[PDB]
Amino acid sequence: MSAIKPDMKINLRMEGNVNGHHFVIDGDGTGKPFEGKQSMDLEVKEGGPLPFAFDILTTAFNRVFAEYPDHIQDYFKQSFPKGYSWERSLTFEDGGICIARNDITMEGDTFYNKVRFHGVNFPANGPVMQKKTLKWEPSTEKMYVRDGVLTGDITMALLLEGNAHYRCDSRTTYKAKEKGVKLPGYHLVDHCIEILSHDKDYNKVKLYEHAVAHSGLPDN
Amino acid sequence: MSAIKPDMKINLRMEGNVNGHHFVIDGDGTGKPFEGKQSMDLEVKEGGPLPFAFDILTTAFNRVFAEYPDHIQDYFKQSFPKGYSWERSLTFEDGGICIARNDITMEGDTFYNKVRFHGVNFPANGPVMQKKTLKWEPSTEKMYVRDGVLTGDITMALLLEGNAHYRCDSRTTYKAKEKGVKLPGYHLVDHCIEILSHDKDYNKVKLYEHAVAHSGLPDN
Amino acid sequence: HMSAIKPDMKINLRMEGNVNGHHFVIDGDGTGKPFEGKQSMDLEVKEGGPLPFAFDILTTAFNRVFAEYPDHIQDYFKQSFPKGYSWERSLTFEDGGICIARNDITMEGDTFYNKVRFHGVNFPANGPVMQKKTLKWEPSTEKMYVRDGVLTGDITMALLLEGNAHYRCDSRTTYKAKEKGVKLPGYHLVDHCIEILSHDKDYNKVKLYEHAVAHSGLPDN
Amino acid sequence: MSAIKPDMKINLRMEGNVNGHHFVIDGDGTGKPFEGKQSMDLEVKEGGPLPFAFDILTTAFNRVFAEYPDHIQDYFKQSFPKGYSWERSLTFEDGGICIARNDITMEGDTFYNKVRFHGVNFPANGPVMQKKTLKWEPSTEKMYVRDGVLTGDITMALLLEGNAHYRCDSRTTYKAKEKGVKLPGYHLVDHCIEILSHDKDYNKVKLYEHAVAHSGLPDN
Ligand SMILES: O=S([O-])[O-]
Ligand SMILES: O=S([O-])[O-]
Ligand SMILES: O=S([O-])[O-]
Ligand SMILES: O=S([O-])[O-]
Repeated sequence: MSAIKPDMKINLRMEGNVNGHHFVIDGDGTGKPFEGKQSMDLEVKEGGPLPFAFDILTTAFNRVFAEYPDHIQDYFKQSFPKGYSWERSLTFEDGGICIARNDITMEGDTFYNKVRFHGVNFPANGPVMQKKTLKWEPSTEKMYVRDGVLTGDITMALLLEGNAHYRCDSRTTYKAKEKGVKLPGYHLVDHCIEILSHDKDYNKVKLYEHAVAHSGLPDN
Repeated sequence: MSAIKPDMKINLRMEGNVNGHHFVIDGDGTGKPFEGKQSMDLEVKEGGPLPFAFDILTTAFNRVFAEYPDHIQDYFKQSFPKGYSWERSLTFEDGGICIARNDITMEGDTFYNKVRFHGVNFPANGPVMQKKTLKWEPSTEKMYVRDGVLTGDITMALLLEGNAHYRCDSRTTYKAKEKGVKLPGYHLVDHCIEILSHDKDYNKVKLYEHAVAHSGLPDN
Repeated sequence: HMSAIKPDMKINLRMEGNVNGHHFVIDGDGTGKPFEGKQSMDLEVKEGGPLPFAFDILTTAFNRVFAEYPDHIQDYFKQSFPKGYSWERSLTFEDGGICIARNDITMEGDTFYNKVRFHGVNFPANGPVMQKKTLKWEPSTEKMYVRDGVLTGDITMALLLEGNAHYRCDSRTTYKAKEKGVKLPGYHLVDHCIEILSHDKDYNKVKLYEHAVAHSGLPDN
Repeated sequence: MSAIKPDMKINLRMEGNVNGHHFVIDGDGTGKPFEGKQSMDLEVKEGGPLPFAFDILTTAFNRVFAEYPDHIQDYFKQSFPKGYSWERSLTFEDGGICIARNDITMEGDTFYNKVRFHGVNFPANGPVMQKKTLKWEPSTEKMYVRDGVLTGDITMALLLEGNAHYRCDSRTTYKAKEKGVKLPGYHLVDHCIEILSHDKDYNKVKLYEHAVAHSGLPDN
């Protein structure tokens, strides 16, 4: 009491537009906030089949699901029950640019996610519009405070078919709903994200993430 | 050929969300497509007073309004009567990122503009959230083709209080609705945009743009 | 004060640099008309020739004194003389190539002297620079403004490539007068066009030309 | 008969120019390649006292010093005895940009390093020219292949006095001298780097780095 339980449910609704293509996607899942693990079943409700790589959406589908050790302030679990919100930009190396936001709330044992995602300027023959991506490689998010706001920057990479990589820089700004939530010091958060399964058109996808916060070398 | 008249009316509808603040803005104006001039009266219908600098929105409020000389293919006038659409990213120097789009159609003597605008990651004490902007400086858009699509990049700058400047890079991708509209060669488009007047909170704004296409030195 | 800049000036230039780990030295001798914003220069690779990279990436490094300034815009560059000024520049190419360059500019009599350095890193082996697939810079427009108390010019640039694709490069130059008391200009634009008029097969010898004109943008330009 | 020995020496010379200020700096160190730990004593031979934050130079003062696990190809240890070279760009958030190069060779138990470092466009009032930096935060370098070349991208941050942070993006390209050195798959390398001690003007500096390669979650 102690808002967050060892096992939580996850309800998510994303709406968005990439390349002028509108879509709506519902998510239903479960996770273990204290182990930093979560899974979700996603369903394209409108806009299917998506004309673009589903992978660009997957980080938009909650840093509550991250294992924080005792020596690092856990801004995210501290933000409940009132919750918090985040904004993000994704800057892909070929000019594709996405913005996204999620307003995260909690009712009982369930997190609710209102997610918006917009992508512009993706080249027609790029790996995104040609759906040539395989997965995100595991990443490390750098967490720091800027102008009063917890900020996470990430150098990300999509593995492509033919074993090339496709670079994307992510900046996320995280804001507790409640006044006064103490900001953490600089720290790192390892991520790995995986589409465990999906149908042909990616109208149905099962997503998994694992995340662990740490202080970097040599204290990790 | 185009059915674009020397004098046209402009109907505009924008919806958007900056920093989590949703808004709706209507525009009604008139322009001279062949003189590359237009003006518009904008009214904030929802979300007023805006908590952010109105200037960030104004380039989203149609390159049909640009004087094109004979020796340069005019992709925009050649796109009608069927019309065209664009997507844009605005990358501000302090991490603020916006995306925008506009679907442009024509019915008789009126252009219709369905515009969307999203902005994320603006710092609380930056010139945008603190409304320290004065105007966009006159600019020059660099037009070229990339992956089969007409693309415009601009080095933009907002004049700020005290005559400092706040930099923003714009990339716009332009796509004619009808197939096989001939793409132009590399060229430049000069722009100047100005808020001619506005009320205290910028719920009401009169906007003007002048744009002229040219080939650069030594010609221009 | 009187600039001591004549309508017809000589240009002496010395570049040294390193791109992709390849060292080079290039000399330049040219002439120009500061008030007309036009200049031409004959360049000769003295060391490291033949260059294994596109000569074009070097050409903007080969002096905003050579820009026609109208009377209503403060001319920081001509006012920097006789003492002179220096600039530093970053070039950020869309495929990861990054160059930095500097020029220290002085004047003796009818001649500008230029000590130029140029370093480029992270150009991919099969990109248009290492493969020498560039044709020219397209005409550009430099945005001039005071940033952190220093006149700065930002530019969206584009190299035409063979196959008529374009290759994007963003430029930022910082310009600093050597002498105190040089008035800073308000925001303005400088149109450029730069052209290799001729070259020998390996670009060991190159004739370069530039035309530049400052203006206030629309609606009065 | 291995080229890499458990305890090795490091001889280094850097020459460079930041904001027009020329400098020469010699380094003499020792390290343990297999444990990814090294220390070096640096001495400014020319250009002291440096007018800029010594911290911008420290990553330029060899990925052979990284603990590589068996399941990740170790490109750097495989590059000896002949050696390898790297080029780097450092893009700071306020427009300061640096490039650096190191040509690394080996004789007996000693690595030799020919290092060059050039920085431009640092603002006079910024934390580099004001010497307001305290340290690099621990980081994670993302290693991947692009156009045949091992490439490392890093989201870096300098902690500043007052506990603000100053962001810098690093790209390094690494090239074995010898033909036929096998490229590794995608992986991460954790770093931490620390000035253990220095005299008042940073004419003398003792530097330490620890680095460890890993596969990220869930392995790590
Ligand atoms: O937790 S990872 O295997 O997507
Ligand atoms: O089109 S300009 O005169 O604001
Ligand atoms: O005057 S320009 O075509 O070098
Ligand atoms: O080199 S590490 O101990 O910050």
